[PDB]
Amino acid sequence: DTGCAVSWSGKELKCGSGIFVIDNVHTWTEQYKFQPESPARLASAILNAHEDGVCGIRSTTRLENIMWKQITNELNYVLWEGGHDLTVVAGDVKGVLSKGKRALAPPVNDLKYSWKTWGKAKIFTPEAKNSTFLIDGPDTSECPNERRAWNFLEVEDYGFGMFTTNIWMKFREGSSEVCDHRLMSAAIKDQKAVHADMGYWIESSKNQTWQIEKASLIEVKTCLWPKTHTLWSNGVLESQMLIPKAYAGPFSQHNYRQGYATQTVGPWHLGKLEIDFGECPGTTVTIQEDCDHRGPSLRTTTASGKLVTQWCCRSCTMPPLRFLGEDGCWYGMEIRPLSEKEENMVKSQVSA
Amino acid sequence: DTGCAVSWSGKELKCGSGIFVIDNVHTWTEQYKFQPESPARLASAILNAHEDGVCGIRSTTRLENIMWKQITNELNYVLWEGGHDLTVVAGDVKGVLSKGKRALAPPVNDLKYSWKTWGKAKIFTPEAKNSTFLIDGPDTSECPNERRAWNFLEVEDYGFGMFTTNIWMKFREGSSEVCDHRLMSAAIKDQKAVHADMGYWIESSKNQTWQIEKASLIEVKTCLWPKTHTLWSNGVLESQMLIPKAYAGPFSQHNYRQGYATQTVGPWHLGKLEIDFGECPGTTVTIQEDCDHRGPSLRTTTASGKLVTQWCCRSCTMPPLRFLGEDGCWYGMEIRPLSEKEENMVKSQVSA
Amino acid sequence: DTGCAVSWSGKELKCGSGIFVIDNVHTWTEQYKFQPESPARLASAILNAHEDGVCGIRSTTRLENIMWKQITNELNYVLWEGGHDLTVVAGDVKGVLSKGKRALAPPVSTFLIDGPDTSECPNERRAWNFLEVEDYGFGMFTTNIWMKFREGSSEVCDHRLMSAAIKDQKAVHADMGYWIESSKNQTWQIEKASLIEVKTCLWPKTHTLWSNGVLESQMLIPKAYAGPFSQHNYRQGYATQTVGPWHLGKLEIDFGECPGTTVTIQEDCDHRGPSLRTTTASGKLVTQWCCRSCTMPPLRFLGEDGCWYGMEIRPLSEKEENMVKSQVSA
Amino acid sequence: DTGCAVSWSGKELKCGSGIFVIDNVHTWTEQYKFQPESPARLASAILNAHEDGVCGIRSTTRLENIMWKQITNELNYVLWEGGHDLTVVAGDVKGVLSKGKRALAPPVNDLKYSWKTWGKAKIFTPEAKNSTFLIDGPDTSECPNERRAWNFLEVEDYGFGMFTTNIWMKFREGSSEVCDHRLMSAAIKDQKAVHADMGYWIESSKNQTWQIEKASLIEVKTCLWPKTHTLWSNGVLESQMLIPKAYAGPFSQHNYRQGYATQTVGPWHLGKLEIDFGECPGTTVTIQEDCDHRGPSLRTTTASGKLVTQWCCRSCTMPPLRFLGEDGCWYGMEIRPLSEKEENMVKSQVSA
Amino acid sequence: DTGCAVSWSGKELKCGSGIFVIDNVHTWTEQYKFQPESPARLASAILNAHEDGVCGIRSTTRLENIMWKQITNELNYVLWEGGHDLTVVAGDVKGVLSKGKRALAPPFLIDGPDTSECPNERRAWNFLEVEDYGFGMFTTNIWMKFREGSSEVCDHRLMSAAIKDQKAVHADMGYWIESSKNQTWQIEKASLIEVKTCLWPKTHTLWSNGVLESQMLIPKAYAGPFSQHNYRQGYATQTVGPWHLGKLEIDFGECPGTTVTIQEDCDHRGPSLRTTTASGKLVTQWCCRSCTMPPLRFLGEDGCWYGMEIRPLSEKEENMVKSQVSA
Amino acid sequence: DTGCAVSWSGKELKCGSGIFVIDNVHTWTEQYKFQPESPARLASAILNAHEDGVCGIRSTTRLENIMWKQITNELNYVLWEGGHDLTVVAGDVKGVLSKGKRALAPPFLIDGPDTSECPNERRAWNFLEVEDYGFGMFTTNIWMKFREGSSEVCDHRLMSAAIKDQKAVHADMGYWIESSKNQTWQIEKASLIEVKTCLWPKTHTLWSNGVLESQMLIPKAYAGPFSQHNYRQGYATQTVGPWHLGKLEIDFGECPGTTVTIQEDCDHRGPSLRTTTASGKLVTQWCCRSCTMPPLRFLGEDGCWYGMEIRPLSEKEENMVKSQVSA
Repeated sequence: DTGCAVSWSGKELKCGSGIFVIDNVHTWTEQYKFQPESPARLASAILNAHEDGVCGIRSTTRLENIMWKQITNELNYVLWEGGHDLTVVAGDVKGVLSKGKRALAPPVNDLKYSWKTWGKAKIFTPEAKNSTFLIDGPDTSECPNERRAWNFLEVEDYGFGMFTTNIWMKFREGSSEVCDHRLMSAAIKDQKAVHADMGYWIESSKNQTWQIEKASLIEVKTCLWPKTHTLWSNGVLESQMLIPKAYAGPFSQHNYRQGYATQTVGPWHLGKLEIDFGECPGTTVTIQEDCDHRGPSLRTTTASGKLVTQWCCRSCTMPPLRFLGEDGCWYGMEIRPLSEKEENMVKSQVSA
Repeated sequence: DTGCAVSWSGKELKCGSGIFVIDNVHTWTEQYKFQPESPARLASAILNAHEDGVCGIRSTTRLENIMWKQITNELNYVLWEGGHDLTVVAGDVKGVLSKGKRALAPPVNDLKYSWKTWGKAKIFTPEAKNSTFLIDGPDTSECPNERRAWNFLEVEDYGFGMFTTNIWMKFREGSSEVCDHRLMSAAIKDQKAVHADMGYWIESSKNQTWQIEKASLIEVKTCLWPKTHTLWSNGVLESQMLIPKAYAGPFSQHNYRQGYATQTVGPWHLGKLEIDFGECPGTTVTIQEDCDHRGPSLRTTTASGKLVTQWCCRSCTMPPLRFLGEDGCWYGMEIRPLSEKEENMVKSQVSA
Repeated sequence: DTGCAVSWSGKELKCGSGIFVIDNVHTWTEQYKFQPESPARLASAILNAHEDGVCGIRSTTRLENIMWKQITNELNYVLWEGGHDLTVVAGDVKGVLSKGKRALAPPVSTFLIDGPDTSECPNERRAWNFLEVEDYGFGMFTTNIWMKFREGSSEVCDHRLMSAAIKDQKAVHADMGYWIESSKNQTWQIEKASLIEVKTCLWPKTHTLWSNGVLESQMLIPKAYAGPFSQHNYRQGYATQTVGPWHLGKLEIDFGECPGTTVTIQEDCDHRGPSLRTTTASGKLVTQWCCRSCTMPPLRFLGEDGCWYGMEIRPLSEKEENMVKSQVSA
Repeated sequence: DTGCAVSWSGKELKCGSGIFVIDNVHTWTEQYKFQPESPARLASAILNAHEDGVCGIRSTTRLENIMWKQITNELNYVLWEGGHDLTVVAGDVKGVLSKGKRALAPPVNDLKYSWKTWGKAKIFTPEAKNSTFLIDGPDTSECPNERRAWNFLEVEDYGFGMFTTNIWMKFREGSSEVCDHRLMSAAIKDQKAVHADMGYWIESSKNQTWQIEKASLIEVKTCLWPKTHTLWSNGVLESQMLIPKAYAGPFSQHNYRQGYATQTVGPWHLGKLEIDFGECPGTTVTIQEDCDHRGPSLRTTTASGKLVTQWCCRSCTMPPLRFLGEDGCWYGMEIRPLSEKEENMVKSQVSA
Repeated sequence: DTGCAVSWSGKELKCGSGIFVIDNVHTWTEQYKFQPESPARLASAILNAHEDGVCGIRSTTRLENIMWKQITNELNYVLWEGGHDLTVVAGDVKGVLSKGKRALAPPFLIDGPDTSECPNERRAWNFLEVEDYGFGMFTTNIWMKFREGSSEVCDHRLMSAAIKDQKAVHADMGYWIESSKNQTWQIEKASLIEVKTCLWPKTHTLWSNGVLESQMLIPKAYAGPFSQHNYRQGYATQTVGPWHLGKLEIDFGECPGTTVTIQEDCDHRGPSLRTTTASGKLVTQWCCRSCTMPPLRFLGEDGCWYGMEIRPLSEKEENMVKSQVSA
Repeated sequence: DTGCAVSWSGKELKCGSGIFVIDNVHTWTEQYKFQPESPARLASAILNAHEDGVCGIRSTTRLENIMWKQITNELNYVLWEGGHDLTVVAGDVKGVLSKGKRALAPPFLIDGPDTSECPNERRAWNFLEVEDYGFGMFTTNIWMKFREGSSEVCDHRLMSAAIKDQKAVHADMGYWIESSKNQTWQIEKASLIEVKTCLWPKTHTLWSNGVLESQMLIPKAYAGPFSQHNYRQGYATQTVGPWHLGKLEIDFGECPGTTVTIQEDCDHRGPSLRTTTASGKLVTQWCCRSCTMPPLRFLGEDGCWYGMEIRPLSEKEENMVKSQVSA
């Protein structure tokens, strides 16, 4: 990547060729766009899956959800043109991007269509009912996660441009639990590391030791971070990774904070998050040994709206771990309350 | 690092904030310039080490030898005006930057000198006093490597500018065999990784498999690559690293090529190197199972100057491993000669 | 122009001032908009043209069709106010931008703007190539072009919209809908082409590199389809593709093999003939083709309905009676 | 060339991919620098040519004269240490880059040397012995242009960088009178054309007609402009090219002006030039039918300093053609003075 | 600000670290964009001001007006959801940004033509200030907030000033005042996209001592720098200039076909007059008492105007276009 | 100036046209160099000046002493060419570039120590002036000439001053004064490669109104800007600071291994003292009467000093290191 850049301190201007790992969470421009295979191939794959027994699709990233919500009308029109009963319904992402257990195989015997691009102001075919293919949406029991397709698309090549850039997708050749590696990055220089993809930005630095310092999560995935794109992958213990392994956290020793264990019962149900180390406004945390053990992460403000003032921690390190959700301010699993009572506050909706 | 860059394919232009890992072997500008502590501190440390029993100094990087060569005169002037019976001789680096077994400790009660910076009107002291403190040079027996200092400097901040930038060094608090981590970097994005350094530039890519593809070494160090700056460093066998662990090769699985093992007896005595996979001009390599076992690396040109045309490997992979130096073109340990009486060829001077 | 650019190899970053010929087929932004003179002058012009025999017009560029589609509504209110009994009918483009033999004049029972081939309004009574640029807005996030009437009849494409550049070992003949690339690998020959449309006007020779000693029976893109009159518009072993898949509209000329197909060089093959698709009407892929005296990799057209080969490549393990041939005038 | 550029009017910004032709004549600092093959090969070629009769070298561009002047010392070193006697002297350039009739073929053997680069192992080489190989210099008669090499180098590839980039040269395989096509450019957009070069920048434009409007020469070559890099090269008469064919003028109809013809006897002996269409300071030109015929170009000011004020042209069109050299302001071949006569004023030394 | 720049002469490319003052008046694109605080607070504040006895607000800069026009619909929607009887109308601006006398407090015609139903004495003005700057390259966002107190001074986080060799400039989001030294330090040109009425802060002013509020060409009332660079030889303050136009372009020169001569007997100082009469007759002979050439030349939507000292000698005051502002 | 630059926060990249004030103390390139008017003219000026009764000159800028040392030998050779009984030596200056009370009229010790044979009372000073710049990227020349008359003001063609948002700067080729706002405008840093004595012109000074000469942290006598940005809370003018060092570095922090506390029963205001004794022992306890933290600190060549308002607590001032200027 030929170009120029200024250092972190602003004292240098170095030009050359190498690898530039850019923040795509605070993206300076318009976001990437996912473009699918074709109206004919996707319809054939969906029809074959419905023949097999798959009742829907569960997305992997928010960009894929945008693509699915975008191509739904054309998919429905293509399905209606074949004179067979099936309806595709596209929902919204609410919380953690859950995972299915099925997949869409590359369809042989492609259907009949005349176009290869997307979008020509089609007609809204009336819902034929009696057969639906739910995409995303709320967690129901008629189409559980055990019969949904998940993690079957992958990058085939990037596009061109400066503001609007397209990414072209295609089906996978197998079933994998690992995240798509062509959307991910990792970099280290001097005393600053980073793990980045389209929806994660985990920043790490050295101050007498290497540990995580920031994390901006505009989505919560469930696939695995590939180890080919991970710094310092040796000797990693799964009980030490701050961002859990189950939520696409790097299998790295840069993903670590001293005094804290894995945050499995954090406020992951929010979706967008902001991991930072500090104190929520109006609260004080003190390290005292006469404290309770770990438990679900709690919000500083009760459902009524009263702010709890005093919190105590047993063996963590200041400043305390703090999550910035949309509704309020949360603490980690090691920071317990002593001002108010635990039974009268909001805890993490995630299952223990 | 805030800046802009044009991607590898040259069809995009992305601007933002992140980490830009730049090739420093091909600088585009002037090289970095090491700047030592002070004429008073260095002379005191050298005198204390000489009293303790340290005989000389071995450079860790080719950028440190230049600093020693430019500060030798001021060191000698300080020692002479302090009335001390010692002289400092600065040699040159030829071959591998060998490893010493001692270090210079930080000094207390520094010497006396006029200024703090480097460069003032001085005089040339006579080469005398019958006591020499050798810096680098050829391998001798009056000053063996068992009594030499090595790896006792580290970065404490950077300079400013675009063409010429200074790096200010200090003294290590302890002793370590690991390379200084403030001069190193590593990055990965999409399907291209890199392990950069002041004199190392290892490139890797994915074509059905992650394996090394290029390496430009303008020096051959002997410290260890820190594992905090390594990608994919789990499940690594030391028998498979193409660049050996003893020559500051990354402890990674991107440091790997299929069909080859660790190249312990390569042409490392050259210094400058260019590792790439291909054919030396005018030769050919073919797969045969009657070939003999791997041995020391051999050159395609004999001592007289004639060319060897027929080569064969046992179970290697094509294209073959090829070392390029100032002498000529070399092959890896697996490729063997088939036409020119191996007992009459130039072999690597690395101890077997 | 003044700015910086990273070279093709990506090893240099050169800044300065000069001329920067940019790909406009892949715009990096939104496409240009043609802005006509005024709602009243066009109505008078079309009324006068209909008075003396002109029954319709043909667009010269795909942008002019968009302009006409946008403007037809306002050109009618007035055209039915004044009491004149005439209504202009719009239309779309499918295939090549065919040629006309008439032209509108500056101002002092239907009119068809583009459409399919109809005997009611033949092309010989249709205006064509009468609009030209008067200035630009050439920037980011929005662009507009102001058009005006042409004075005399001409068969030459409007030169304000065209470009051409050569540096080192790479040439290019750019346009609003054309992008022809040339390169030197032991010789100068065409390398790529990205036709987002197909025109019928002539490429002006003021915007052409290497215009001397050119034979019309060697130009890969025929001069009847706005192909440059250049020796960079040439591939070794091939002649002018007078009969190709031009009926598609969008094309992409490149050299290679369509997936699941192989081409060899044997002399026991049928002679040069119309271009054929790789899939029959049923949809069965043909996997054996041969060429008489062509060169590899073979010429290949990539339309929206499949993959095609040039006139110099014919099938051997299949009969052309069951193949789809190019629907152009042979 | 992916990048961004500000439009001619300065009110717009456009980014994209294409070809960016840069003015190398007025470009702040020098942007390109020639690099020869190797000290051994050039000396061997010089000996092989001297063994056949070639007694010198003429430069094709002014960026090659600098290279010769900067490498004329290691050549002497190699020749002296080889044992044979031959001295190489590198002169300067005056006026037009005249044309030679010989060339240097690539050597079949080579002379022994221990360096593949330039800038080492030189003392003074105090050996001439009247065996001189004159490079450039003045027009002498001991070694005339009939026995002197010219136009034997061509570009191998370009270097890397941002401000100064190396161009790697090599020996041509066959003789040719055409300039090296790999250093040239040409571009047209809307109504602005240009024919660029390393020392040429010829501009054209349309105002009711396509004709030349401005030229800027920092050297006067004598090779031929290749027609592969020439816009509108059909139906061209050699009698109307404003810049003659013998001086590397494009064989184009953009190299044209109304009312003028080829300027074969213009002030081409000055070297640098600035062709413009206007009036020299304080001078008047009119069109008269009784003016004399064509004639050589003349300066406005006599050697004493007498500024002629009355001029006339028989068929030219205003503004008149003028040359802005170092000494003063000149006119074209079709402008004659009404005052004085062509007997007490300076003509152009170029003549037939 | 680390970066590179090419000098005025065009011959030098100097790179370094320091402060880069950039012309926001003449830009490639829209360089900044105001961003309000929140639709909730911005409705409670408006409601509380309504029961406080105000009937609208006057914009301070031509970006605050755009922000109000862009968020007025959401403000109306929130207020209507709150169950109230208030309706906010986001009007336009006609020339000068006249100042209000009230303010909005932290926890309804906006702009528009002057109406006696809602006078300026019962209206708010200059209550928004910068909180932070956004990231980006072309569309940087600026975050607004409320002021605890009240002041007549402009917001100082949107203003600049610079001097180097002999070239000064006083710049902000809508002003670009230039100066230079030609045997004297005096103004050279200006480019006012808008016309404000707040005070230019003295912390962002060069050469702020020994300044009399009768020689500044741009008056103290219209946000003119309190500087000696805001000065021209022979002139005085242009309090009755064509400030009603809005956009302006101050320059020194001669409009086509006109001539100014210096005589003592000429008419005394008065309001500005346009070069063309109401019908369109072009006056081609003017005069001045003690002016220095080139004369004050305002350029806007009306073609040309002249300063308060360039009077017509071949024309009478009976039929001329005069400056709208009254003294 | 046209180019691009990243902001101080490093989160935005702005391009456009304006004025770029670049730090020249940290040049990013080679240092500037002066060029004399004419080798022959200087000799005639020296001849008729020493005939007029001046015993040399005093350099005002460290970039002028370089030129004098460069051309002293050629000037002396020119003097000898005519057989003139005069000798010139170009010495070195360390510390303050003290002021001379004479001038060098257009058509003999240079610098050095405080020689009693040629006092500053009859030595020329401040008689050059820039007339052109030229071109160049890695190296640029400066063409100097002679000044027409007496003037105790530094040459203004070498200076700069800029402000933007909440960060000002006062710069020339030997000074780099930085200012900022954190609840108030006060000086935060300073880089002095030299110590001059001419006056900073007020044409290149931000916020020059209502300035008391006793509050300027960098005194008026040492080319301190006549500005309210040249001010720190809780201090006064540092007239007796360590100005003899030559190169200084004004910063607000703590010298290594030392502490400061605020106590009411503290000594009065006097000369500056170093953290190390005359022998080398370190003082680790200081107190101030009314200072604000962090304390003033001059990071000089030979150590780490404190301001005139800071007094030791665990050491006696009778035997310490004390400033050598007007003590």
